[PDB]
Amino acid sequence: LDPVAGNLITATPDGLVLLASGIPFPDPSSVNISDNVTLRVDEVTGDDA
Amino acid sequence: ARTDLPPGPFDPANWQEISVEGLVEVADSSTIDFSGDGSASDPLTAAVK
Repeated sequence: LDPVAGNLITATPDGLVLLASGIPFPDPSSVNISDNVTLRVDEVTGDDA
Repeated sequence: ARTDLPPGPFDPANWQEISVEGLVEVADSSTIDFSGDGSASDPLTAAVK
């Protein structure tokens, strides 16, 4: 028995059971400030690519 | 039958039932399997994986 409420990550496909795979992480980004107004240039870490 | 008989309605006094047992036909489905047939003292253990 698997639930239908949507609070689920173990949806089983063909085969006995699903286990779990990549889960929806939040990805907390770093701080943003004057994003497209001020620009940064550097040699240690910058990469124009 | 126990002895020869002439035509007539069934008479439980003459025949004899034959003691018999039974078994169970088990079909593993997705997400569950079974071990054994139980009746032979092989306990039915199921695994999920």
